[PDB]
Amino acid sequence: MTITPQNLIALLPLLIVGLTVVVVMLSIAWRRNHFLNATLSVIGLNAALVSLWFVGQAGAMDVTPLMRVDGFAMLYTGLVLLASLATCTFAYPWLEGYNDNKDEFYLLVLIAALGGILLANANHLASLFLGIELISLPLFGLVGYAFRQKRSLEASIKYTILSAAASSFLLFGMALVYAQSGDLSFVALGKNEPLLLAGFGLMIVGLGFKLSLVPFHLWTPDVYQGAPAPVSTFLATASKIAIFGVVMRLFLYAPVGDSEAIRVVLAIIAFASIIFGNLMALSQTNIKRLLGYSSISHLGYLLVALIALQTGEMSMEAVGVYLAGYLFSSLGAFGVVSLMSSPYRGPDADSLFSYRGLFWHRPILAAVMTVMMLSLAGIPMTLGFIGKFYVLAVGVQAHLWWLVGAVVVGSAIGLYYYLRVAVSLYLHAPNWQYSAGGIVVLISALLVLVLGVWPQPLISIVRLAMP
Amino acid sequence: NDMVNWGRKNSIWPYNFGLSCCYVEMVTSFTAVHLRASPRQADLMVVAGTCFTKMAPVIQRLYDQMLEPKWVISMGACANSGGMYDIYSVVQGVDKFIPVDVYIPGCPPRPEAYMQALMLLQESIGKEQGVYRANMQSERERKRGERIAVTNLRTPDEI
Amino acid sequence: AFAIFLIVAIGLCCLMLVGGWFLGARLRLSAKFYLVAMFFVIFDVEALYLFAWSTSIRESGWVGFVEAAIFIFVLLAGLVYLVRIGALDWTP
Amino acid sequence: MEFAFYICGLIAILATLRVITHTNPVHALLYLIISLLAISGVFFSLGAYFAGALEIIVYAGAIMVLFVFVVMMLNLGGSEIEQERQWLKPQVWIGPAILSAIMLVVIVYAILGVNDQGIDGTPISAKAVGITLFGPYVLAVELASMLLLAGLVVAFHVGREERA
Amino acid sequence: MIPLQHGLILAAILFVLGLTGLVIRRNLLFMLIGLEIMINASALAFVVAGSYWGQTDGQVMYILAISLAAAEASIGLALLLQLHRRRQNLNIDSVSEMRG
Amino acid sequence: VGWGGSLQLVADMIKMFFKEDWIPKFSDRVIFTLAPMIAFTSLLLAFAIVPVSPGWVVADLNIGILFFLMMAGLAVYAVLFAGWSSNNKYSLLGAMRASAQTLSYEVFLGLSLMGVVAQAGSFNMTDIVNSQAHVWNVIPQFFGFITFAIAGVAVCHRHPFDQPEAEQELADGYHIEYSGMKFGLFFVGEYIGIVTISALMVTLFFGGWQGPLLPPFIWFALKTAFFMMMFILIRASLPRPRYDQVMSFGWKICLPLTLINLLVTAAVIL
Ligand code: SF4
Repeated sequence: MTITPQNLIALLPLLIVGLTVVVVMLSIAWRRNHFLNATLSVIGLNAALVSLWFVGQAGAMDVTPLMRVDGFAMLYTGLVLLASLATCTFAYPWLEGYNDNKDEFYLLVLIAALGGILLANANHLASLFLGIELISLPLFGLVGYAFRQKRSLEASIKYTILSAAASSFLLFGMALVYAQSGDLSFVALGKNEPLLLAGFGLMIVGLGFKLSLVPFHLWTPDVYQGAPAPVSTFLATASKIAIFGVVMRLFLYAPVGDSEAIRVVLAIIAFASIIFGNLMALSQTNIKRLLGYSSISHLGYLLVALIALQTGEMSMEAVGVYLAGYLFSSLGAFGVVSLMSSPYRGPDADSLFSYRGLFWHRPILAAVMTVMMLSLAGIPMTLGFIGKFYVLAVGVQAHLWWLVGAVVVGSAIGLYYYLRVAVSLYLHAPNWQYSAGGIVVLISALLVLVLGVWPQPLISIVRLAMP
Repeated sequence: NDMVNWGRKNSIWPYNFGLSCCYVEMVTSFTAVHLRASPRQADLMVVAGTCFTKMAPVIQRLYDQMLEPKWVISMGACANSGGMYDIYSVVQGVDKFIPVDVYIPGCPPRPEAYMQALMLLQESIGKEQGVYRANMQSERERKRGERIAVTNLRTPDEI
Repeated sequence: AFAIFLIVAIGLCCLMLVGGWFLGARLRLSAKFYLVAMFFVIFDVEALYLFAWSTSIRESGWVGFVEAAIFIFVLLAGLVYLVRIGALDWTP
Repeated sequence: MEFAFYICGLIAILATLRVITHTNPVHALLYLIISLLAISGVFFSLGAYFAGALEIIVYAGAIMVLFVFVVMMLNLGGSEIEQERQWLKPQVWIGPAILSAIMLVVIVYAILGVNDQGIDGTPISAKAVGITLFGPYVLAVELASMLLLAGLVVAFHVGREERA
Repeated sequence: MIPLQHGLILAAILFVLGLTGLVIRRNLLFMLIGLEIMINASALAFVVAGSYWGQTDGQVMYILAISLAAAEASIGLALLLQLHRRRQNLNIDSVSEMRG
Repeated sequence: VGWGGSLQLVADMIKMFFKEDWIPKFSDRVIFTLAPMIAFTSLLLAFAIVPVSPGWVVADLNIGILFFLMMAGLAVYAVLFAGWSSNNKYSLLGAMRASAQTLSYEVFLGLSLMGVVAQAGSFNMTDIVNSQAHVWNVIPQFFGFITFAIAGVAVCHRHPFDQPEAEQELADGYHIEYSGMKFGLFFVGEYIGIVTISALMVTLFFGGWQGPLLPPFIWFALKTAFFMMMFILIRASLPRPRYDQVMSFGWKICLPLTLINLLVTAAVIL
């Protein structure tokens, strides 16, 4: 079909952000200024949030055969935009101390927002590929931003080779499915012969690298230690939040995901992700590796809901609310880590042994890390508990007894390291945009508390979005 | 057939090794007759200037570098022999250490002498060093009856 | 056809080469700055879309010219960006 | 057709084996160029007329030229030869070779299960990809241009110039 | 007259060989080389899949796949530039920190 | 005396034959042999797409343009394996800078050729040679024609003049370490290159096989001879341009010129 004004209003998120890249690139070539580039980039992402209202004026419809725009995609675009908003506000205080070329940062984050808001809208297997790679190239390059350290370049190179490897597995799987089926459109796929299933397993490999699943999780510690903390805010939250939407939509639409042959394999990956995350996560004394270890377990809880997407309609809202709670928890925690590095400081010295005290140093910021760190675990009065509660309900609904038991025993194992960091901020002690960065994490603390005690308004938004 | 001989007469590649003096006339000739000349590509080396004991190994390496068919033109009295510099620091001719084919006297020779050097060198190149039992005839002997028959010359008080 | 001409060319290459045989660590500041060639590596990939474009434009029409203008405007913005930052300048 | 396809496929296989067995890099780059030319021959034999000539102009004419530039400028030939051959023994080559061979036999068993339904070398001209690229697939092209801008900026950044 | 299986097993063989070259060697240049080899193998599989059905579905993402290959090779080569600029040793075991 | 212009080149070829070949020490051997044909066979097979006659066409293949661009890009490898086979950092950096300006100035020809293949709308050369039946595709595209001219003379045709010498010290032209038949192979390669660029220019820009009052194959041959003489006139007139000035008038001036050229042809064709 051609371009109609309905299609342009539907495409408005992908458009405002793209116009922002052009204006930011022209502004970089004009002046090369940090203040103007930060202002121009944050205005475009805020303009994308405003235009989410305008696409809500439009209904559930297609733009091209590549994309389908539903109300589900409206919420996922919003999650990615607040993470992009969150990462630029955490990057200005870290980059003020950087020695030179301080302006390429917002350009790459803007490209990654294009990639994230393109995996929200998906209907064809090719859009899946245009999105994964649009976000990886900034994540190829931003973990290597400030390569002057001996580990940022190390982290960039390890992530670079491995992410190209996953994309090559995804592309080879993407074609081996299309050999049987006449089209690669998600809906048109599956219209249980082994080549289609074999092609499907290859896409699971190429998707489970970025979702940090059990035999592909090896990158998640190292780059999270190596990357800058502003990059870790985006790498923990936005990428996997955007990626989880497209992998859920493929199994919802495709009739091959209805068959139990793929279901058993994904359940075992989810089982082992919880276990192989929450047991190796105990011994760590580094906060960045600690959050990277928890990421593997959080994506595992998302999978134990996704396996029962096909049994009961409550799994849609369950995945949605756990993603919202998981966004807020990780942004607050990673913002405090980045807010401790108020200058560039070369290599930031962050560790669990380095976080003795921190209440008599900065009391407000210690409270935010504690609230979010209790929210990661499953303690009530926090939004993580309501998200944990729906995934338990989904597993009970679909009679996945081993999987729901894994979440409980995984929660039982994983309570230990969250609580040490919560109490280690209470042992004996050994600029304007910085106040803005404090405001972002403090705003998130208020939100996770009020949506843990009072969780109904977030459910109303989620059922408003779900089709 | 002798097509191979025709090939070498028609086309030659000159390596100009003119030194401090004596090369301004060679340049005068070269810019009228002709960045093409390159080391280890030429088969003709026009040694000009005074050959010194100190820099003679340089000429011997350039002589060694060129291919098997090697031609050498000595121009000027300073290159044919030691010339006027019969001194401890000058070797008495480039013919002491490299074989030479054509000798062009003068100090410095003229561009027309360079033209006649190419004519005598294609003449030697067209008779196969090129002796061939035809080169015993010499320019001293060939134009002798031409030169002796000259009687009158212009008086030197005129231009 | 093309195959016959290719066989003729490779036979001539074999004939000339065989006939010829019978006839008888540290660079420091040197090199580097190939980034003009890296700009070519990326720009050839950009221009391959115009290579595919050039065959069918009459049926494309006004939206085709519009978004092709957008494409080359993005390339022009990137080019002036690289010029103004000092990446595309005098190079050894 | 059958003999030409078999011989160019075996040429590609031999070039792929050659590029993964030698030590000197420039020989490997030459053999990889040979493999890419063989792949473009396969593309033209299949009937993808806009693929075999598209691969050479860009994939084997700019990016491999960048590979040649970086392997030429490092000047790594003549240094660090012995220990690479010492470490890369056949015994450690067998290790992951069988591990990848399990993957190979699994995908061969997966692909032999389907029917053949053989297709002739159908010729596809550029007139119809000029429409299909411009039909539903316009935003793919636009976001690919943005992708290429992203590659340009991350290559400019992590390849930052300095005084040295 | 060649069916799909021969071309697909050829692409699978090149895929496996590129993966093996990515695994076995030490030089980061060689892992990038094997990466590009295996990207080309996946692209070959996509192209034979697209031209199998006899419509214009093979040239539509192959261009963007080689665009990804260009960008990835460029950023990897710049990483090699800055790695050899930092340290003269080009082995992967130099950058082998944070073990375990 | 020799009455023919080509007989000098003939004698040059005769001279390069029967010359003793020396082995280079501390050098690679496979690329020392393979680098000549990367420069020769490319512009030899660039001749394989000309419609010299409808009945004596050398190859009736569907695409010839993409093959030409494939040869344009392929040519660089000859300067690169020649630079590495020189095995002397001087000569290697000389070939690196020559390949630099080569890759720099090869960009323009494809985008300049997009105009004529867009107003032609096909890759089969019979369609192009039948398109120039009454109006040639040179009147509207002056800028595209001159840009393709500069690009065609910039691909190792000696107009840049950095091939056998180097403006920059610490490096040397890369035609020194070849002294056997390979040097004659280089010259004959650039000779078939200039004649094939002229033939492709006449058969793709102007109208081949018209025949107003005389048979059209000699009409094509005589027009090709006039463009040969004009190319030699401007090549000789063209002075050596130093490396800097070549970098200055490269990506800055002609990328916008060809982009507005594509805009103009796309606006006027509909
Ligand atoms: S021949 Fe004459 S001009 Fe030449 S070097 Fe000797 S004295 Fe000088």
